[PDB]
Amino acid sequence: EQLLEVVMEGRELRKVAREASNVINANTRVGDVPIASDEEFARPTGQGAEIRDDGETYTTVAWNATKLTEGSRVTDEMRDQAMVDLIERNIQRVGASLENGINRVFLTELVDNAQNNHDTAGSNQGYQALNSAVGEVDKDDFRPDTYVTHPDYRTQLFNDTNLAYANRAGTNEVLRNREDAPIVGDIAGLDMHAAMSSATYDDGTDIGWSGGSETWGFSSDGDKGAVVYDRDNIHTILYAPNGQDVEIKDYEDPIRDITGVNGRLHVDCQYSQGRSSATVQY
Amino acid sequence: MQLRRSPGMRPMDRDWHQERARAREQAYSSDLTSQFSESEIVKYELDTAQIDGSDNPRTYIWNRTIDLFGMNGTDVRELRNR
Amino acid sequence: ATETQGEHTFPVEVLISGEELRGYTAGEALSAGEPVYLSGDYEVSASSADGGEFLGVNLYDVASGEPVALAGDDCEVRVEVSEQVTANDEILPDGLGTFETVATSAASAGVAIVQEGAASGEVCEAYIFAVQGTTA
Amino acid sequence: ATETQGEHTFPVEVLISGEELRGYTAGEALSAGEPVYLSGDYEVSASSADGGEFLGVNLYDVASGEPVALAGDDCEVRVEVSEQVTANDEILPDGLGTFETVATSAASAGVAIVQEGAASGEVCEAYIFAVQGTTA
Amino acid sequence: ASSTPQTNVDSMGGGQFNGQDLTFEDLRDIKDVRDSGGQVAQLMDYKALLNFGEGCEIHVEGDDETKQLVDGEPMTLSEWLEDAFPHLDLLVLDLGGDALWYPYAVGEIQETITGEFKEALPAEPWTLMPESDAQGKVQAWHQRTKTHGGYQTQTLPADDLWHIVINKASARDEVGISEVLRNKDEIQAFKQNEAAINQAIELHGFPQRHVKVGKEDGAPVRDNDLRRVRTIFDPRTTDANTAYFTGQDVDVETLEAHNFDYSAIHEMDMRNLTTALGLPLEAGNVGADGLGSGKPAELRFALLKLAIKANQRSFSVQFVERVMRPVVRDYSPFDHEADIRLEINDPLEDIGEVADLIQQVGDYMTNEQVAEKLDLPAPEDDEVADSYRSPADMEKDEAGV
Ligand SMILES: [K+]
Ligand SMILES: [K+]
Ligand SMILES: [Mg+2]
Ligand SMILES: [Mg+2]
Ligand SMILES: [Mg+2]
Ligand SMILES: [Mg+2]
Ligand SMILES: [Mg+2]
Ligand SMILES: [Mg+2]
Ligand SMILES: [Mg+2]
Ligand SMILES: [Mg+2]
Ligand SMILES: [Mg+2]
Repeated sequence: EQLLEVVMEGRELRKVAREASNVINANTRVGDVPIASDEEFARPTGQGAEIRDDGETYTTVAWNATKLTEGSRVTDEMRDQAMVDLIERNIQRVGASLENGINRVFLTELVDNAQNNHDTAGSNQGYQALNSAVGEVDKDDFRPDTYVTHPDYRTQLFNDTNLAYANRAGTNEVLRNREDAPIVGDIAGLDMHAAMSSATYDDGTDIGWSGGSETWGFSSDGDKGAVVYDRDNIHTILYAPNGQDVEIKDYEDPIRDITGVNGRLHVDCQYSQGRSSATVQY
Repeated sequence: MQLRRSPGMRPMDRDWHQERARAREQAYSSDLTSQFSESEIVKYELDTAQIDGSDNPRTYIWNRTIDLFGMNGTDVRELRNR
Repeated sequence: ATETQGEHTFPVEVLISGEELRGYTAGEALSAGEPVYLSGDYEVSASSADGGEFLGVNLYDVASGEPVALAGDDCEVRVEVSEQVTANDEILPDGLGTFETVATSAASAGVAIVQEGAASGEVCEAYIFAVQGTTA
Repeated sequence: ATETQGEHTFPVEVLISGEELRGYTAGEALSAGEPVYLSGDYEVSASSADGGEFLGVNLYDVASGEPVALAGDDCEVRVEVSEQVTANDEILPDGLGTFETVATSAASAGVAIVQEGAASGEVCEAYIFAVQGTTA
Repeated sequence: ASSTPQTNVDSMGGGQFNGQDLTFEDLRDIKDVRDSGGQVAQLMDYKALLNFGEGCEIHVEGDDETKQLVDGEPMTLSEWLEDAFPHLDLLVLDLGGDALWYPYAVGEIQETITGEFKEALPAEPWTLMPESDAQGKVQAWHQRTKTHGGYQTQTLPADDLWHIVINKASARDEVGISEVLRNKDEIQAFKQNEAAINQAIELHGFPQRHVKVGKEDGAPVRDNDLRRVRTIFDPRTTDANTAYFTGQDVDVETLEAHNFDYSAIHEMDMRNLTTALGLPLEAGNVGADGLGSGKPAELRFALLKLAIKANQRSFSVQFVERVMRPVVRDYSPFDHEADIRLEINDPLEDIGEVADLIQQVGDYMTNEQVAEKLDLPAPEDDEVADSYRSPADMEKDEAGV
């Protein structure tokens, strides 16, 4: 006789920020991105008149990367008697909790600080909403290339007959493979789809976090369910003292027969140009 | 921090499985108080084990007072009609 | 105290942070997260309803006479409150295995301060900063 | 708080000893050595006068909404006082970002004990030994 | 068939490390076993010395046909390689040692300032971990190194490092296994029993004096009173000449040395550990009944020599393929597709058995083959090298006839 030496996994959240934004590996926890002023129009003037100067001017987007941390501690008796490697399992949980943290920092900047909005007002929430939101960014003379999406928005979108009927979509891929269909990442001039999890956005209900301004969702009047944006104009800034990325320490308490694992990373997320982004609203 | 006895950790403990199996194999009834110590009931969460006597081998074993045919120790769940 | 995830109920990890762990003997059966006090020589039992009875919180379920790990003062703990509470509230053992506020109790001073508010019958996060004994 | 050596002024290191250092969100802009209390869920703001509002001292300058490290009630610290203090004086927050004695305050119990005396506006050395919350 | 692997390989991690099958902490744990010294470290050093301590030889098939002017002077590829790697006997022992302790040996190619080849330079294996693709091949190397009070970390491409794996989970395993971590429980069992024995020898290995004072059921003796007795009977001041005089109500009892078989515990630990590390028990300075002679001996030394041969073959191939061929290709006028072999010598040859063989069957071997078996330079004259009868026998005839 031997036990079922297995553990069933819990829910695992979608991790995309590191692909769905410009990642800066910063040399310092605090820093600046220089921004140039917008284009203008040359002045009409008379012959012999002085050329009036109206040169480039500059400003910065500052970053202040905040340390996200997660950890655990177990007695050595528990390590020795565990059904599976508790240190390996806690290392995985710590790594996952930091990556989830990055995705929360990213999505909360992305959703709160987009400078344009398409209010669907119920109604035409499928392809027409994505096209409309591209139109909102296009009116500010940027162009988007990516969209970030809530599960309820995805569900609405894949019910749209324009995508669900193979003749209207040009392929049956959405009907067959749903979000894994290549057209879902090649729609309305956008060349990337970044599927998010529902829990990712900062509601301020989770401990240690103070909420964003919006509601992430797509089921009730006023929810923001997708963001259409320029991937080059949203920055995720990662800082680490001892390398480039997430650092996990495995340690023993010096005196108490306790072992633990602790993870850290510093992260900030900032728009370069918030005008390059539009939310879609229910 | 989580100790070996802490409530969130019990399912990871090899002993928690082994002694719950031991308790199932050793009971005659679901009535824990008559069979197990308060220590055993708390440490191994025996309320939540499906203890009832149905997994004790001795529930099924012949234990006759006069045994002419040398037949004591036979287990009924090994008969051909089972 | 317990958290729900689908079908599943998970016990909460009682001790959030804290260097202050000590072992006593259970004077009675006790359960994880109960406030407790000295009831005999190194013997620990459930706190009654007002001041003068608090040494720490029990970290795991015990029968009577078993060794008990306490989280003492200097620890941050996830504890159930019998009352709605807010950050900066001082809290005190309730006599019911929960805590309640000092403001609700007959006492004038608490043992832990709420860092993260909770509804009645719900898990707050609090920092234990004092112990209380017999002063008469 | 600052120290002079020749022409030069240096920042004072707030923490002398102790390991009870804990993380909160700043509810407002805060400055090194400033006493703070819980203004919300894991959020701290500058302490008002006369007690009931102290969790620890802010260890480095922060803007509003930044994460902040805080020295708790096992730490030994260098802190600025609004009045003359002497060894064995109990002290607590002024409302002015400094500390004053329990003797001058309307409160009856302190949060730190002065280990080295200092004049008004100078830096004393003190050991933080309690926290104070809402008791009503 | 196909030009790309189509079975999957169980290795592409979920995290943002490439799964980190071992982490930098585990690599420091191997380094900590190695630097701790004592009996465990000496056994694993004997393992390195058996596998790689006997040195090496380079062969090329058709080496004579490679004759080419390298720098006005002619060389063969073997001559060029022997000049490219002057101290290969040390390098083979060093890399082979590391590749037994750690999952891999690893290093750089290095150049002179002029850009001619300098050396294959090993890198500290506990500082480096590989990152690998969905078909299991290493794509990048991630390096973490100590600095004052902390760490510096960097990433390097697989393009310009090289690596060698002796112990593998599968023939596809490009990452390998540490024999230390594979046997960490036996190492712990050994070390814990060592400490337990040491403490028991102090408490129980030596008799201790117990003076009992006062009459049984008579007057009680207090601590104050025992201090005066302690002054009289103090071992720190006693000698072989010392005699004692007492009333009837003083008793000098002895706690005997309480015998336990620490020798049997050590021998059991050493049996478990040597067998776990694949060494014969004899390597641990422990003997055994019915195992010292005859077929019982010959088997264990055969098993040892087979293990050594298997490790040597595994190392030789990877050193030629991942180190020598790139160096020939990139810094040499010779063909890198030449049939290079690196042999590593058998540590347990009896030259007397070789000499017996040469006497018995030399009449069927060329003088070159005899020189190879005898570990000598082949004869200068290719005719005498190629011939079967002895060079001394050809000399006496060529002179005498
Ligand atoms: K009451
Ligand atoms: K005042
Ligand atoms: Mg700046
Ligand atoms: Mg002019
Ligand atoms: Mg202008
Ligand atoms: Mg606009
Ligand atoms: Mg499919
Ligand atoms: Mg101290
Ligand atoms: Mg602490
Ligand atoms: Mg303390
Ligand atoms: Mg008497």
